[PDB]
Amino acid sequence: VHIDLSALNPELVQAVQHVVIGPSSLIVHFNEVIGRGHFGCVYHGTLLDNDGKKIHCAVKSLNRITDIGEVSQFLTEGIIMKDFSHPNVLSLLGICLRSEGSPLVVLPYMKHGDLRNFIRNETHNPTVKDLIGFGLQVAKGMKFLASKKFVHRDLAARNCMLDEKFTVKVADFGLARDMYDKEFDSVHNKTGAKLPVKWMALESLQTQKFTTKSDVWSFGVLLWELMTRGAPPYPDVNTFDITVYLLQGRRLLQPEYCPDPLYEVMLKCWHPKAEMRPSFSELVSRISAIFSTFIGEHYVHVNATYVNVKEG
Ligand SMILES: Nc1ncnc2c1ncn2[C@@H]1O[C@H](COP(=O)(O)OP(=O)(O)OP(=O)(O)O)[C@@H](O)[C@H]1O
Ligand SMILES: [Cl-]
Ligand SMILES: [Mg+2]
Repeated sequence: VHIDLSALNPELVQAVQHVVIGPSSLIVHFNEVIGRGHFGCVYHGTLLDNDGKKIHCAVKSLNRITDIGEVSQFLTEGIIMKDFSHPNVLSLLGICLRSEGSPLVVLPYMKHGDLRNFIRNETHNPTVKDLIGFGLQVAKGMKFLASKKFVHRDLAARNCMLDEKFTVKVADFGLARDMYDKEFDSVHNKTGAKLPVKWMALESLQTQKFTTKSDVWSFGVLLWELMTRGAPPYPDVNTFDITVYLLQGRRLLQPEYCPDPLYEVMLKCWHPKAEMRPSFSELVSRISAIFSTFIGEHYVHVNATYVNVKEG
């Protein structure tokens, strides 16, 4: 990937200067891979603060941003994202604008990793309260993004991170855009198996457009992930034909430990009409009420070999 930085709009280059982190401020430990996902690779990094204090960070390469036009748009979004501050939204510390690679985002290192692994771990023992509480934190972070008219596009439990205080931080907002654009219009992905279709709203699968209302659908799937302690949604449905599955009149089953009013909320998030789905503001209100009724005595028991659903 070669990016001709002299081909960027001068006013943009000036406008994003305060977001850009230079090589003398950042070491990316490329031999210390954290992992790879849908649209990038994450590495350990070391950032210097204003006082020259050493800061542990995570650095993500955005590998599907490969062309000047895509870099340009990303920079505009970087300026917007840098200004976000909310306890349930992962900070953007800055960006690396490279001439010989895809651009990087510099993120605070999240001590306790992602929410999906945190709940899946068999040595952890979450209660219904704990799981709903995590969902409330995610709803709050999404309520903030929605207030900024900022579409996530890749919301899922894997993209909610936990910091040293166990505060949930919604992560990877906006960054899936170019990967989606390319994979929707690729002769190598006509099946759609390269995309996270299990979290996508019906209308997003059909139209390739993403909105805050489509994030609400993803949030419903995220709640299902929470209440099953990280089960994979819809096993053996990983293609655009999830649309066929959905249109037969189907939704994810109620997890055994999912309270009835929370399952009602999930069904609202998957309303066929996007405009009839609750806002994140409404979701925070409703989930705060359901959360308040629990006292942390109902341990959620799951097993690796199957998903336990409501039966009695
Ligand atoms: N700020 C961070 N601190 C620590 N680990 C991180 C951070 N950001 C991402 N990771 C981890 O790096 C790995 C890869 O992240 P990446 O975001 O590319 O994939 P993902 O989150 O699994 O899926 P997606 O591509 O849908 O985001 C994951 O293990 C992820 O939890
Ligand atoms: Cl409980
Ligand atoms: Mg991610």
